[PDB]
Amino acid sequence: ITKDMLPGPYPKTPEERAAAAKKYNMRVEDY
Amino acid sequence: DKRFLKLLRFYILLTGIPVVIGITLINVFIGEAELAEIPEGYVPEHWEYFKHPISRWIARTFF
Amino acid sequence: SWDKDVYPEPPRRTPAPSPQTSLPNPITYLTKAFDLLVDRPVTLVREFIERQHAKNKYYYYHREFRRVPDITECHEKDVLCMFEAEMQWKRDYKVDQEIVNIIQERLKACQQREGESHRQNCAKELQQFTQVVKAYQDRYHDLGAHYSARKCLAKQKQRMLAERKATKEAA
Amino acid sequence: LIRWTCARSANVYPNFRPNTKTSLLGALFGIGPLIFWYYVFKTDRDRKEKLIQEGKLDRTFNISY
Amino acid sequence: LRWQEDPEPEDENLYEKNPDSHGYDKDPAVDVWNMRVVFFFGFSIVLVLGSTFVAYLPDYRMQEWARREAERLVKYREAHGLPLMESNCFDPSKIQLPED
Amino acid sequence: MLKYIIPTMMLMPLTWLSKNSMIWINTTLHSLLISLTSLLLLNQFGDNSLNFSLTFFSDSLSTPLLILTMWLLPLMLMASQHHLSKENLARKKLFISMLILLQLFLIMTFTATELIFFYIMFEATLVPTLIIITRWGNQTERLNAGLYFLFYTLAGSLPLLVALIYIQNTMGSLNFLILQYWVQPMPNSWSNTFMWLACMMAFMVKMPLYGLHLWLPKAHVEAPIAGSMVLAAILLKLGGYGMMRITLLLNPITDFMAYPFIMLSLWGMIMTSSICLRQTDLKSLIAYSSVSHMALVIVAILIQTPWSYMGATALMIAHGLTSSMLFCLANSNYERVHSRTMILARGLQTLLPLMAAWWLLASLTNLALPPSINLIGELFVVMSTFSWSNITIILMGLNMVITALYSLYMLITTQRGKHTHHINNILPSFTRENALMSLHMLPLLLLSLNPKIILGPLY
Amino acid sequence: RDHWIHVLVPVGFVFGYYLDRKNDEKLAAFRNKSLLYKRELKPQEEVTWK
Amino acid sequence: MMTGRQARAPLQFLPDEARSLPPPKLTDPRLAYIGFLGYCSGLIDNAIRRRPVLSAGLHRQFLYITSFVFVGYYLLKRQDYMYAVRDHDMFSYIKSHPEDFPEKDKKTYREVFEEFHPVR
Amino acid sequence: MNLFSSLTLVTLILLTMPIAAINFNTHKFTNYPLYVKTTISCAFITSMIPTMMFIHTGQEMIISNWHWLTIQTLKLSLSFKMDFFSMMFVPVALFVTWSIMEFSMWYMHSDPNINQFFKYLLLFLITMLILVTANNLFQLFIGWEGVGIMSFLLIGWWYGRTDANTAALQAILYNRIGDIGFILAMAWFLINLNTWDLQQIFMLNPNDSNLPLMGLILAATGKSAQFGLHPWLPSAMEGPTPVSALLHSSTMVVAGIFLLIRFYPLTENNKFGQSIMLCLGAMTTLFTAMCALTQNDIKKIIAFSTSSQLGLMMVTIGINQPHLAFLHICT
Ligand SMILES: CCCCCCCCCCCCCCCCCC(=O)OC[C@H](COP(=O)([O-])OCC(O)COP(=O)([O-])OC[C@@H](COC(=O)CCCCCCCCCCCCCCCCC)OC(=O)CCCCCCCCCCCCCCCCC)OC(=O)CCCCCCCCCCCCCCCCC
Ligand SMILES: CCCCCCCCCCCCCCCCCC(=O)OC[C@H](COP(=O)([O-])OC[C@H](O)COP(=O)([O-])OC[C@H](COC(=O)CCCCCCCCCCCCCCCCC)OC(=O)CCCCCCCCCCCCCCCCC)OC(=O)CCCCCCCCCCCCCCCCC
Ligand SMILES: CCCCCCCCCCCCCCCCCC(=O)OC[C@H](COP(=O)([O-])OCC[N+](C)(C)C)OC(=O)CCCCCCCCCCCCCCCCC
Ligand SMILES: CCCCCCCCCCCCCCCCCC(=O)OC[C@H](COP(=O)([O-])OCC[N+](C)(C)C)OC(=O)CCCCCCCCCCCCCCCCC
Ligand SMILES: CCCCCCCCCCCCCCCCCC(=O)OC[C@H](COP(=O)([O-])OCC[N+](C)(C)C)OC(=O)CCCCCCCCCCCCCCCCC
Repeated sequence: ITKDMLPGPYPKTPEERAAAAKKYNMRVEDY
Repeated sequence: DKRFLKLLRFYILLTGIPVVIGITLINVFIGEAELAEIPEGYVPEHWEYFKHPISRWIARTFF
Repeated sequence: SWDKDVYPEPPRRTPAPSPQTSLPNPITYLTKAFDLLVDRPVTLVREFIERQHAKNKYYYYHREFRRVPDITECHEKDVLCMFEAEMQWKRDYKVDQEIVNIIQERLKACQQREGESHRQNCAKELQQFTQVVKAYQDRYHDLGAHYSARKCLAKQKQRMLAERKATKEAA
Repeated sequence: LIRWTCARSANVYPNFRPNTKTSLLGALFGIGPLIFWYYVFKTDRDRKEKLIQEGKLDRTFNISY
Repeated sequence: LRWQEDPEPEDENLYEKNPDSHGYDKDPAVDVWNMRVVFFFGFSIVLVLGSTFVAYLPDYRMQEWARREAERLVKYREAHGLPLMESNCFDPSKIQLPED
Repeated sequence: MLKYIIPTMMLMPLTWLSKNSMIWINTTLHSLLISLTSLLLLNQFGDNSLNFSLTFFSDSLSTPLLILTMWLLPLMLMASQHHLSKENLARKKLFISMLILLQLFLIMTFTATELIFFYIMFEATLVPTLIIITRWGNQTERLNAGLYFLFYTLAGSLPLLVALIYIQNTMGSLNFLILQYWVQPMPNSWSNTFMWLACMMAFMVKMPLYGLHLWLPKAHVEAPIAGSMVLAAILLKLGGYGMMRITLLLNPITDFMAYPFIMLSLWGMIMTSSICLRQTDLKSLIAYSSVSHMALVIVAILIQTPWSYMGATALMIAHGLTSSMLFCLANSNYERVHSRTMILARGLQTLLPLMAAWWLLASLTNLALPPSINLIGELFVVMSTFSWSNITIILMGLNMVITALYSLYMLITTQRGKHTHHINNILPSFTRENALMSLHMLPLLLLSLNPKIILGPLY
Repeated sequence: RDHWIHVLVPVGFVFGYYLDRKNDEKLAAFRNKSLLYKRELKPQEEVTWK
Repeated sequence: MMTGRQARAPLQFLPDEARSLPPPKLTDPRLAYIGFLGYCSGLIDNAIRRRPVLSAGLHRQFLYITSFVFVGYYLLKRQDYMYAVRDHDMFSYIKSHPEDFPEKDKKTYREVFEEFHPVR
Repeated sequence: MNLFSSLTLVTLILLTMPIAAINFNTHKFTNYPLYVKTTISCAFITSMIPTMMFIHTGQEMIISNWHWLTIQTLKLSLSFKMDFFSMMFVPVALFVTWSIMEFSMWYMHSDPNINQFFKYLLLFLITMLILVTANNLFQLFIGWEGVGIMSFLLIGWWYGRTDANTAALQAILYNRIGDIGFILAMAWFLINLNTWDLQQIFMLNPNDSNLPLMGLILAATGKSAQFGLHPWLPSAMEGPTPVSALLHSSTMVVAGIFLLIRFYPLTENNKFGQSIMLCLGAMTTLFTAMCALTQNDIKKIIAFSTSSQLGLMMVTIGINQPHLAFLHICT
């Protein structure tokens, strides 16, 4: 486990939302 | 777990059975004291106010 | 045994066995079986142990604390006198605790012994219990966990001021 | 699982903003019950002390406290 | 890349090299003697002798004395008609009240 | 008390001159001998406290805390010798020296006849605990946890220093035996209000009070197992000991200064038990359970009736043994699954049946099953708080319901259900682990037979 | 002694017990002087407690 | 505070009236603690130079112990002297000023009225 | 006197002996369930003699054999009340438990932890006879919490099953809610009467006993599955069948009813408490027997049957007929 696999702040840009949706192992449209 | 229970029971009984047998020997042969009034002019020892022999031994030796 | 004065018991009155039926009751046969199988071997082993006690007799004594000066005749902040007074007060407090325990034992033993007519037949024990709990409550209640002889004397002085004021205003 | 536990405990305060909703929920759920039980127990104990110092509360066999 | 670091060592099993491990040490004689020291000096000494020692404390905080003394005092002041306890802890003769 | 201070200091050459494979066995053996010797402090009297010297004494309050303290050292050495097995020999001897030195500070903390000696020893117990947490703690948060542990205690205790030196200048002495006879009433003023706060807030932090407890579920979690044992079993009870000494001087102002803190603790025992219902960390669940149990001890000291002090000292000893055993059970699973997440290792009764029996008994003592001294202390505190106010029975009963709920939820979550499939390093229970569990539980059960030696100065 | 390290803590306890019994001699200003326990001395006895 | 006392005779470490006082015994626990500090200084001195801690430089460890005991003995003599001076000045000032130290009329607790505050 | 008290204590010590046997074992037993069944049969035999010599005279005694503790005015002793209630409930519970264990030797035969099951079932019996023979509220609380914890351990017997763990935690939840009122009653009697002993409670005989009787009604609602605190008992059918048959039909679930019958000299003098018990028992016996009409699991139907009969027992306590209620327990 490392830093970019831990939860972060609230996503505001859609690429931060896509990176978080990749992080939680789920679809961007379902996240 | 069975080895731990065997060792636990062994190391409890190892001194528990001599303590129980020794307390039985004390309470039969040595035995409990009798409540008497203090004789005149006699100042009792501090361990002579206690009833059971082991309590007397504790209050005499340690306390 | 014990002292029959401090733990009183009214005398036992058991009735004679007056059986009406012809079938033998199992209780007498089990009582004879208890006497033969249990009570006589217990009595023999106890007699052996009592002989071993009688081989070497020795005694323990009741520790007599002589009365030291109490807190009222001790000077303020005089620790050598008020220490002795405080130890006297604490021993008296613990003895009064055991007195209330003895009277509770009398009351509960009376209730069980008198059985169903306990409300009538235990009026004297209830009266003694009410009196000793009144005295204990006037003497030691509401002192707090940091109780001392100073607290108890201050409570007594407050109560005696209240009683003197109530007797003064009634005249 | 590590991500869930780190969200549940270790990442809560860095993702906190003191605003209207959080301050009103922190005042209502934080000092609300304290003030409530304070006035309840203060009312009950003032009533009990007033009945005791008037001799009105029946305290006959109360010697354990 | 990132710096020069040893990898995470695997957690050792005490039962692989010693199937009779009591879990104290990987040296088996040290392990068995730690077992005997722990078991003897805790259970055979402190638990057993302390249960005996607490069991035979010489009238711990004088409760038995206080019961026997209270029996003596009640046996006294029943025979003399005195009340079993006064509501005054101290004699009212030896108390000066504040006058009013 | 010098016959206990000197062997505890002689444990230092005993741990530095021992052979390199013998440094656990020798310290365990001789600390068990000191724990055997601790029982001579039961020479207590109904009127007088056992007063040794000008510096040391022991009433019936300090005596059970002393016996628990001297009993806790071999068990900490047993608990902490497996995860410090691969440690350097010098750092291992330093860990054992910090444990021995913390015991050395505690055994003359509880026996301090004079209160500034109590303060010096009381704040001296921070330094080995801080070194243990911030040095042999496992995760990253141990440094922050050491900061919180240090700077809540000193923030609370440096007003206590000014308060005690003020009492030293006013009464002329901080001897507790002299202050039993020279105590004056503390009337209502703002000066005496802040006097009360300065005398009480340090111990409120150490208990911990609800709202000031935030040092605790980081210091108790991020410590190693010996640190968690000593913090849960003795170092919370330093606060209750100091309260029971220092509330001699704070009358009658405590009778209305206690209300906010009684509200904080009566509501904190509800809130921290509710927090225990929703913990994912098992070790944090035991930490908030410790806050929930010490809230009752705070209420019992602040209402200052005899039943409340008896229940508070019984509950302090009972909670020391129970919480130390719960942390040791948590460590026994952490040394196998390497995670403190409670939902990870499940179904462990299918794998470790006798260790699950130890889980069952520690969860039963946690929920105050009679006739354990847990229930004795719990029950006497409930009696005294009912006599305080009749409406506190609602909060006490609701706390007991939530306490049974999180105790058996902990048991069911870790021990029952289907086991976790992908975990296959679940070793059998070592003899060291089961011996540690039994040396916690068996004194806690034997104390139900003769419970009068843990009911304080006013049994 | 081959096992000389096992007499550090027991001799430490003996030494602490000796120093406690020594300090009890320095705290003897009220030996047989307390109003609760003062008494005439028995023969072949010079102090009431040691 | 006491700086006008030791101003008639300046820079005297131990004055001539310090000899009327009993010296500390050489088995003083304070002086034994200072000797323990000498032993600890010897151990730190062997440790910082990476010598064997208990074995190396026993002459040096012994000179540490001896030097700390030697300094601390005179320090304890001056300590006991200055506290004796403090008590001597206290008692002479109380004796010279009886109007400022009245002998207090001590009442017993039968006359002392303390307000009782119930814990209920 | 000597026969009555001796066989009284020999019954309980005989029931505690197989607990020492299962704890001091090294081998696999020579049929330990047969040993515990034989022990409980012989304990039934031992308990029949004080029952017969109660039926002869009405002989009752208190055995306060062991001084345990004295909290300044509360001398807590190990005290055994051998009255009508103990003399009629101990042989009924031993006879029923003997039949339940001979059923258990057949039903629970393929279980590889059968010795633990018989250990747990005997521990329930020991705690229940601690409850029904106790003379003070502390020892009664010991038996009370003991049958609660053995209820937990025997509902969640198949502990891999989620529903068993859930129903056991449910039963602990409702019983601790009843324990709130139990500890309310203990607190009231200690503060206002300075006792936990039943004798001083009955001899002081308080008049303002509304609040302690409300606490006792809450304790019986938690323990005897009355309305509001009822649903743990139908969930409690998740354990094995002899667990249901012994504990949750006949022996454990009558303990709150036994608690309110045990305080009959206080419930006979309080019409408000009698009305509360009457309305609560009628509510329970309506609602649970109404639930039983359309159930399909057989053990749920019999659990709603026994909670309807507990509601009927609470009714007949409420009509100032406590001995009919205790007769209905033993029936
Ligand atoms: C037994 C071994 C077990 C295994 C060994 C290992 C045990 C474990 C390790 C223990 C280590 C030590 C632990 C610390 C404790 C130390 C001892 C102590 O403090 O004891 C305290 C306490 C006081 O002892 P004391 O202060 O020395 O005695 C004071 C007296 O002044 C003195 O009294 P006395 O002088 O008058 O009495 C002297 C007594 C000696 O004293 C003792 O024995 C007492 C000391 C032993 C204590 C052992 C405790 C061990 C634990 C016991 C409990 C668990 C056991 C296992 C499970 C059992 C089943 C449950 O003499 C005898 O026993 C001889 C009489 C025997 C009578 C029976 C036979 C009579 C008929 C014979 C017929 C054949 C011959 C006829 C013809 C002859 C012709 C010549 O002793 C006991 O408690 C003894 C135990 C028995 C008590 C009563 C038992 C029945 C109670 C039933 C009702 C209450 C419970 C109800 C519950 C029901 C369910 C809810
Ligand atoms: C001073 C002399 C004293 C002598 C008498 C001693 C008095 C009791 C001391 C402590 C007794 C418990 C310790 C053993 C159990 C823990 C380890 C374990 O699991 O063993 C299972 C194991 C047999 O099981 P296994 O199938 O082989 O393996 C385990 C399974 O894998 C899986 O295991 P499992 O789940 O199938 O089985 C566990 C089972 C699970 O069952 C339960 O957890 C149910 C228990 C709670 C409900 C029932 C009890 C409710 C309360 C009523 C009883 C107390 C008052 C009674 C009086 C009348 C009313 C006032 O628990 C039990 O069977 C425990 C029986 C005794 C229960 C005592 C209360 C424990 C509950 C929690 C605290 C309650 C308040 C405190 C009470 C303190 C009373 C003294 O036992 C042994 O091998 C025994 C080893 C040796 C034990 C020695 C105990 C005493 C040591 C003291 C040493 C120093 C003094 C010298 C005297 C020595 C006498 C021998
Ligand atoms: C102490 C404060 C710190 C706490 C931690 C301490 C850690 C260090 C530990 C040191 C050693 C231990 C010290 C405490 C020891 C406590 C034990 C002790 O001394 O007890 C004395 C108690 C004292 O009882 P007592 O006060 O009545 O003793 C009578 C007094 N004399 C002996 C002088 C006449 O001993 C007993 O009770 C012995 C009774 C016999 C043995 C037990 C029989 C009952 C067992 C169960 C029977 C079946 C019941 C049904 C249930 C079935 C199962 C569910
Ligand atoms: C855990 C963190 C918080 C800890 C809180 C600790 C308690 C809070 C209150 C502490 C007050 C300061 C100590 C008071 C000592 C009283 C001694 C005394 O004689 O008092 C009577 C004296 C009376 O003066 P006197 O003694 O000179 O006069 C004689 C008495 N009369 C007046 C009757 C003639 O009180 C004072 O002089 C002032 C007392 C109040 C001081 C207020 C300053 C501090 C404010 C609170 C700071 C709290 C910590 C903040 C930082 C936390 C960390 C970042
Ligand atoms: C198999 C082993 C059994 C024993 C075999 C060997 C002996 C053979 C037969 C002879 C019997 C032994 C000699 C006689 C027995 C001792 C007689 C005696 O005076 O003993 C002293 C006393 C009798 O009481 P006591 O009143 O004299 O002393 C109490 C002590 N003080 C006063 C200091 C408080 O102790 C015992 O007998 C101990 C046995 C206790 C039995 C019950 C254990 C209960 C276990 C659970 C504890 C928790 C309950 C909490 C709740 C209680 C209710 C509120």
